[PDB]
Amino acid sequence: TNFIRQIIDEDLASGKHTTVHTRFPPEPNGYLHIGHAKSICLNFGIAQDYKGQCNLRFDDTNPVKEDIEYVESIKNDVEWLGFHWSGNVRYSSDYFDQLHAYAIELINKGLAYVDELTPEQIREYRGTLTQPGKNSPYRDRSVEENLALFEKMRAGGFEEGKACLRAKIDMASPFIVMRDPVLYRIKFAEHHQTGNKWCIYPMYDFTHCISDALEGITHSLCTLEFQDNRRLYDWVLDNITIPVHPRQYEFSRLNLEYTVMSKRKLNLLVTDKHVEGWDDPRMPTISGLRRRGYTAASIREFCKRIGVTKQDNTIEMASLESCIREDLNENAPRAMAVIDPVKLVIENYQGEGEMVTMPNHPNKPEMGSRQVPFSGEIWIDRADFREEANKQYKRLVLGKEVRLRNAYVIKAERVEKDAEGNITTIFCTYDADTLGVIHWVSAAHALPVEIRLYDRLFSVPNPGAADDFLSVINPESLVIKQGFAEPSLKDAVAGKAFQFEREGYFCLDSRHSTAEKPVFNRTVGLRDT
RNA sequence: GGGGUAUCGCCAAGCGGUAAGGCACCGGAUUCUGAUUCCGGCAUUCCGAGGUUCGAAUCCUCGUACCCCAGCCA
Ligand SMILES: Nc1ncnc2c1ncn2[C@@H]1O[C@H](COP(=O)(O)OP(=O)(O)OP(=O)(O)O)[C@@H](O)[C@H]1O
Repeated sequence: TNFIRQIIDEDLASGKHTTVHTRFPPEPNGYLHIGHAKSICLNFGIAQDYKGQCNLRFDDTNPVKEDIEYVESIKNDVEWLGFHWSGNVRYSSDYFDQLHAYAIELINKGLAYVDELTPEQIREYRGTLTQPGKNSPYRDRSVEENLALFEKMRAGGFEEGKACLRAKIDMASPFIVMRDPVLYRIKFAEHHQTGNKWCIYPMYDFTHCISDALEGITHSLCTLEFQDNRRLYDWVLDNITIPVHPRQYEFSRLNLEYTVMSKRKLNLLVTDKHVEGWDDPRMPTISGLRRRGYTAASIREFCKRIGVTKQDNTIEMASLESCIREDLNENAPRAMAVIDPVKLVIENYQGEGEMVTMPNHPNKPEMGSRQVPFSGEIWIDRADFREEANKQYKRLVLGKEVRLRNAYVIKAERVEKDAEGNITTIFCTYDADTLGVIHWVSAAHALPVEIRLYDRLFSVPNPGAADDFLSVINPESLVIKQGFAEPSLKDAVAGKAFQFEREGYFCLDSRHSTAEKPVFNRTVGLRDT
């Protein structure tokens, strides 16, 4: 429960409504992100909990900023999260003939007019936050004149910016949005849905309330920057012949630590090629999080945990990571992979190898097991052999023993350097019966694997507040390693998360991996202490 | 000028009856993953000052801090 669900309960109880009908109205000017997922979980979640309906509506009122690629991808991500919309996909452009008719109704009532103040002059006449505005010299044209000039606008007789339709409200209102807001403006631009049928396009505040009213939306839920705009949402519906009046309720937006939500900024990261694309694993977009290894269920759990309030907030990345670690700790089958290898030969080992049994999940025997090859020459991680180390360090020291994961207790004996002080091969002796711990991969059976270790895209907690957010990009947000994985990962598929024991959760990147060389993205590292 | 918001490091419940829960953090048990799991600890106090009340985070003052609005963007 939250404040909006308490409102909906009061509405049903009082008998104001019998059903709830919500909507998610994204403009198709970019890809969806985790902030949009908070609005999807809210709107579609309420609709299914109350056995109501929720429409997907593309708020496509500005052609020069939108593209068909984005309507295809938004539909893809809404479904991926596990949500279904009511009836067909809706568009604000489906109501363009309807919106034009309601504009003519406002003109016939004298509550709208064609203004010819230039784009800079409308700002001059609008007043400021402390000073009231002033009436346009074209504000008092007759109904018959506004009708002729609006038809001329629709016919293409005016150049862009040379005229616009305005609501006649109050230029001295304390709400800047009620100081004669523009209803229509001219754009000689092709629309991804309606082609070149229209050269006049409606503004958001005129489009949104009428679109909600025609769809029978009961509770229109948007973010806090639209609280002022609610006054125009209600003025439009109180002045046209429409039978219902949807109510707008605002909640605070999601801000995530170490990342930007702004589609203007996300588009600059894509355009200037600082990330691979909109679905790059470092992106906060839904498709980026999917390719990183996040499950839809972990994102729905995140939205459930952060809540819906009116408080400005900034969630820590630790909260997001906790959600996917919880899911994947349960469902991801374990495997062995070494990200930074160093060779370890066991001089004491006799034969060409054997086959050891390893659990697909240490705390769940029902997930089964598999046979993994052991050998004399294995690969371990460099960080697990310390030539000299204190009592806290429980891994392989040049003096003592360690347990190999699910295999033998070996024992460091002699290291062998190269020339530049670095180690090339460790020499150990195993104990034929011994069945901390370190993970390993037999060199003879090792699959060569490319591992992509991701970190936060920015080096500061609020890159949005920076003067240049690009100059605060983390240079180590992607470090590519070449390691070795156990041979069973040959049958790994994209969109299947594995826990590489003692490293984290990884998944096959479906963009860079082949059969000749797999690529594993690191979704999230394990809890390191 | 107007619209909004203040409760733990971050997020959040609470609607006149004695400050839930999650993430993070500090312990301590068990583990062939420094993981998981378990156990326990984390707000005498709610933006501040005053008032009402037997009793106030809730009510009433008066202050303060922060967020949003001056696109022919959404
Ligand atoms: N960060 C966010 N947190 C919560 N809801 C959000 C967030 N960003 C957008 N929404 C909601 O999702 C819906 C669609 O947003 P929309 O597609 O118009 O993009 P936008 O982020 O609002 O603007 P822009 O495209 O310029 O970034 C709106 O109801 C909006 O309030």
